[PDB]
Amino acid sequence: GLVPRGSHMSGATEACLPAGQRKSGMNINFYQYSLKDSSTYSNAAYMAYGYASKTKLGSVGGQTDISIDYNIPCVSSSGTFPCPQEDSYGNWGCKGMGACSNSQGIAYWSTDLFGFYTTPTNVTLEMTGYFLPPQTGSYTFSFATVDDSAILSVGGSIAFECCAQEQPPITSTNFTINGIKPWDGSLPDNITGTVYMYAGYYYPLKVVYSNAVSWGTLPISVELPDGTTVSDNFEGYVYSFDDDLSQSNCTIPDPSIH
Ligand SMILES: [Cl-]
Ligand SMILES: [Cl-]
Ligand SMILES: [Gd]
Ligand SMILES: [Gd]
Ligand SMILES: [Gd]
Ligand SMILES: [Gd]
Ligand SMILES: [Gd]
Ligand SMILES: [Gd]
Ligand SMILES: [Gd]
Ligand SMILES: [Gd]
Ligand SMILES: [Gd]
Ligand SMILES: [Gd]
Ligand SMILES: [Gd]
Repeated sequence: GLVPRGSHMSGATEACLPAGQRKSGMNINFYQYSLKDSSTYSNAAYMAYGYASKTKLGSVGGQTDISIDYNIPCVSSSGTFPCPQEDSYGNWGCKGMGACSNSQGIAYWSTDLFGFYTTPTNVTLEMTGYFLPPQTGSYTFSFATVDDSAILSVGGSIAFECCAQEQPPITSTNFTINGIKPWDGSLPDNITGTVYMYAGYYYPLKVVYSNAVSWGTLPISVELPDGTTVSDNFEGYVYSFDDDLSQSNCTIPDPSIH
């Protein structure tokens, strides 16, 4: 009577209440990933944590604008311009630019991914932060498409451990969205994963994304309990906290009864 009974079979997603100074945005770490390696990123262990065993290239913090949309250059008669993938044709040209003289299959350097100078043709990145629901209820995260391989995980001990955002990745493969590139071809669009969330709790959020060749795409959305959709720009929803491994009360295993 007096209190709610709590989610059945302790099924609530673990959340956190970090006591430190909140910073807007997610942290992005970048790791080496080999041009044309179409197999490493097809393994769950790699996408959950193995990526951090490869050389770390760099990081940028405070990112609220998180969708990925990387276009290779077309070296054309009029200069070098990024080619939207749907405008690529033949062997090859880019609509409105004529024939492109450069290879689709080499590494290209760009600051497209969050202003960090790297090779978006071949890289793995890890986005970490906390999602703050403004409303209690069911949230549906989605990737509109995945080019090449990606996962999204939400929850304490699933994305990472509360108040330990900056630690080496945890080994959980219980993904909220599994957008891992299948060994055999495959992979529909609008892959989705739902999480029930309680307003005002901070939910660890990890996205791991990888590309082996040319174009890279990962359009990230969330549908709120109120049926509206937030896409690309998660300002106001995603935050970072410096690690505090000594904050004893930081983990809230069951927000339904806290
Ligand atoms: Cl370009
Ligand atoms: Cl053309
Ligand atoms: Gd964007
Ligand atoms: Gd932007
Ligand atoms: Gd972009
Ligand atoms: Gd960009
Ligand atoms: Gd851009
Ligand atoms: Gd952009
Ligand atoms: Gd844990
Ligand atoms: Gd690609
Ligand atoms: Gd809906
Ligand atoms: Gd944009
Ligand atoms: Gd730190």
